Amino acid sequence: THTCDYAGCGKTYTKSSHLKAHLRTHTGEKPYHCDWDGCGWKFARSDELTRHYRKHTGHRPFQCQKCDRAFSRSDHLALHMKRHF
DNA sequence: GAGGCGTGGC
DNA sequence: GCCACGCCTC
Ligand SMILES: [Zn+2]
Ligand SMILES: [Zn+2]
Ligand SMILES: [Zn+2]
Repeated sequence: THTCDYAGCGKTYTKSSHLKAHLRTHTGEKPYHCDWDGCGWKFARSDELTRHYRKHTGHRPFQCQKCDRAFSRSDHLALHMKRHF
């Protein structure tokens, strides 16, 4: 009942604010700008900008508690964990 | 590993 | 509107 009434889009969202995020696919709007010296990258989604900053910093906050390997995202770790059993 | 994106608690 | 879990497809 939160329908994306742009053009012929068939999409509805269970949350007014997810529709707004989705509308950015039709407008190109990227409100989230990388502030890394001389970089210039921008994103439609804040969490995508977060993943980006992890390239720059090489921060990997997700540490496997069973080996040395670390990850930038939790899903990568979860997938890796399973490989341990 | 990486990008896109649906989602729900806050 | 943040943020982040997590799933999908490559
Ligand atoms: Zn749409
Ligand atoms: Zn950057
Ligand atoms: Zn491990």
